[PDB]
Amino acid sequence: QNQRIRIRLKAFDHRLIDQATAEIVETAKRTGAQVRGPIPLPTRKERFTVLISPHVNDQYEIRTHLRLVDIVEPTEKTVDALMRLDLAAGVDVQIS
Amino acid sequence: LGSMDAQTRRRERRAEKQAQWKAANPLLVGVSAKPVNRPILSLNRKPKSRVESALNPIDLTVLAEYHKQIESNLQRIERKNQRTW
Amino acid sequence: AARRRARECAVQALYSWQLSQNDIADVEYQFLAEQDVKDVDVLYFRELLAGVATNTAYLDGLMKPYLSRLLEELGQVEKAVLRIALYELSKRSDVPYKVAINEAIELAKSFGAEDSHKFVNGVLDKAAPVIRPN
Amino acid sequence: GAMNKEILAVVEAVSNEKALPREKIFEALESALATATKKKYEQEIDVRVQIDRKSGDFDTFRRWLVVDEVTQPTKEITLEAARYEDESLNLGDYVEDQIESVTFDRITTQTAKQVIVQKVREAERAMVVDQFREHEGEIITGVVKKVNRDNISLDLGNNAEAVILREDMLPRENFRPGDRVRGVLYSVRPEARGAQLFVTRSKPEMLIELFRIEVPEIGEEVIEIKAAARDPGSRAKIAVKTNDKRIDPVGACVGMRGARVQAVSTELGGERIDIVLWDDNPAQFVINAMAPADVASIVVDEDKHTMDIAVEAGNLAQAIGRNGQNVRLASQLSGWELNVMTVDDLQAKHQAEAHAAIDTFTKYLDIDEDFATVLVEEGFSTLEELAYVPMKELLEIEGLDEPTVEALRERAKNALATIAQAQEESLG
RNA sequence: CUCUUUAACAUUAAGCCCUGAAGAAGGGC
Repeated sequence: QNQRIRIRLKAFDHRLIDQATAEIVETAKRTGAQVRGPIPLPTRKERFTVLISPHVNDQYEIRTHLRLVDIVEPTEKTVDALMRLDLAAGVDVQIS
Repeated sequence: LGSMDAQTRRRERRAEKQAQWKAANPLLVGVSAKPVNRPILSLNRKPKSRVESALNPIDLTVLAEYHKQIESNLQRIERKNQRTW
Repeated sequence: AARRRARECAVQALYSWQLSQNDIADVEYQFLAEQDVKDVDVLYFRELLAGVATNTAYLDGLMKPYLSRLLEELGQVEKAVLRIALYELSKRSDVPYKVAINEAIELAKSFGAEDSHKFVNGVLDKAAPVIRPN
Repeated sequence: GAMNKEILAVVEAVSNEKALPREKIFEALESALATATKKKYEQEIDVRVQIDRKSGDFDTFRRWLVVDEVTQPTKEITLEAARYEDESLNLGDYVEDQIESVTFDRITTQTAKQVIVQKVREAERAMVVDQFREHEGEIITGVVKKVNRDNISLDLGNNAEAVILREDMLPRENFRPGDRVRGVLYSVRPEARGAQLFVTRSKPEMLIELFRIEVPEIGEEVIEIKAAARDPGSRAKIAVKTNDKRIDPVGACVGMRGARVQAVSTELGGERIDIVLWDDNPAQFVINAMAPADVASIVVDEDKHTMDIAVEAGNLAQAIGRNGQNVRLASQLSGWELNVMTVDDLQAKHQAEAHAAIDTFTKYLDIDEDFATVLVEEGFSTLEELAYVPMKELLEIEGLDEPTVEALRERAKNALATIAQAQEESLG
C-alpha cells in the first residue's frame, strides 16, 4: 500500500536534527521496519537578510543541515506512529 | 512614540490626585498564585518517550468493546423479561 | 582530488549505519543498489565499510585522555568523522600528520556547526605523539 | 447454601473480560451480602462471607476483632479464645471459628444487583484512568468532532476521546471540526457514568512540555525548569537553571537568535515569552523574575514574604506593565506576593513605617529620646520581637544592656498581653 | 596541506473616555 515512502528533511539546528532523526529511526525499528538513513548532505548556505533599527553610518547567513530517509515497508502501526510523533519545532520535515 | 494607553494618559492627567493620595499609605500591591493555584506536577515525563507514546498510543478499544457487550447482554435480560407473542 | 572527493561519500555512509545500527551488508547492498556515484569509486569505497570493526573504537579511545568535554557529550555527527580521521591516522597513516590533520579541520568545516572544527584544531596535539615523524 | 439464579446469570453475563478481574465481582458482592446480613441482626456486629466461582453457594461467618480493650463487647476477644486457634491469632487481627445463619431474601437481590452494575461503573472509569496514568501530563494530538458551546470534543485513535473547555483554550482562538489540536491532558474528573479526559492549551503545563519537546537539554535532564507562569493571550515568564555550570540554560532554551523559543511561541499563538535564570536566593530571584524591568532596592518581610519593590519612574511604568500583569507574572512565578512603588515614596515610606510605631513606643514607655535611637536598629524586630529575640542581640554600647532590658521586656509583654485580653469580651 | 578542542539573545501589540489614588472594582461609545 504505497510502500515507496519518500522523506527529506531541512535542518536549521543540528542538535534537534540528530535526535529527531534518531526518533524517526526508532519508530520504524520498534514497529519492526528497517531502513537506511540519514545520509547527511554537506552544510547548505542560505543567505539571510535582516532589518534592525538604522545603525550609524545584523546576521546575514546561519548554518543549515539536511537529511534523507526512506522506509522499506510501513506496518499499519507505522503510519499511525509516524503521524503519531510530534515533529520537533523549528525544523521543516516535509515529506517527499 | 505612540503611548496609546487611555488609562495611562488618565494617570498623567490625574497625577495630582495621585499625589494627594501619595502620603502615608501603601502605593501599590501585587498578590498572585496560591498553593492550590500553583501545583504544576512536572517532575518526570522522559520515561514516556515520543517514540513510546507514538508506538503505544492511548487505546481504549477494549473498553468500548466491553461496553457494547454489556449493553447487548442487558438487552438479553430484558429478553428474559420478554415473552413470545 | 576527485578521488579524494570520493572519501567524503564513504564518510557519509557510517552515520547512516551509526544511526541505523544494522548489518553493514544491508547498508552496502542497498546503498550501491539504489544508485551508483560515477565520480567516486566502489573499488575503494567498499574497503572502508569493512573498517566498522572496533579497532577504530580502540583508536577513538586515544582522544579520551585530554578532553574538556565528555567523550560522547560531543556530537556523534562530529565524533564519526574523528573515528574516520584516526582510522586513516593509525591503521593507514597514508597522509602525514599535519597534512591529513589540516584537511581534517577543513572536513569538520564541511559538516560541523559553530566552528566545531576550529576549536577541535587544538585536539591535533593528541595526534602528534602517535607518530613522532611529524 | 444459597445463590440467586438471576444474580448468577448476571455475574456470568457481565463477567469480567480477560483484561478485567472477574474475582473483584465476588469481592464486592460478598461485602454487599455480609453487610445486609449485618443489617438484619439486632446488635451491631462484624461479619464476613465467602463464595467460590465453581459452585455459587456461599457461607457466612460472624467474626470478632481480637483486641486488648473493652469497647464493643459485641466484637472483641482475648488471646485466650485464640487458644482455640492455638495462639496463632494476634491482636489487631480479627478471626473466629463459628459460622452464622446465612441469610436468604428477595429485596437484597435488587441491591445486590445494584452493586454489580455499580462496580461496572467504577470498572469503566477505573479502566480509563489507566490510560490517563499512562500519559498523564503529556501532549497528544486529536481531531475535533463536536463543537459544543464553549468546549470542544476531540477524537483520538482507538476509540479514545477528549474535551477542551474554553478556559483551557486560547482566549483569541475559536476552533472548528476537522482541525488537529496538540494538547496536554491534565485531569480526569469523574462525570456521572464514567469520566473522560480533560485537555488544556492554556495551562502552563502545555508550555513546559512544549519546551520539553523543543529543548532536548531538558529532555536529557541536563537543566531543570523551576517554575512557569503565563498569561495565555499575551506573555509568559519561565525560570530555568543548571547547577553544572556546563552550559547556559537560558541560551539552550532560546536557541539561535530566539528561534528555539519563538517556535514554541508560534505554537503558543505568538505569546511573548521571558526566559529568566532560576535562583535560590528569593530576593535576587525576584529581581530576575521582575525583568525586563529591574530595580536596585529590595525589602523583604519573610514573616509574610510580601516584599516591596521601589524604582525610578521610567522603569516604574515598565515594571508594572499593562494592567499590572508583569508583576502579577513575577509573583505568579515567585509563588510569593509582591509590591511596587517609587523610590522617592519608598524612603519616606520606611520613615513612616518606623515613625508611627515609634509613636506607639512613645505612647507606652514614653522615652522618645531613647526610643527613636533604639528604633534605628529596631527595624529588625517588632516590639514583640525585641522581647522574643534572645537578649544576646540587643546588648550594645548604646543604652543600658542589663538593668533596662529586663524592665523593657516586662513592659512590652504585659502590654501585648493586654491586647490579647482585649480581643475577647470587648465592647463591640 | 592548522584555523590551539562546538553558536545560543528571543518579545514591534490590543480603541476612546468617564467614577475611583489605584496598574482593585466598575462603567458610555
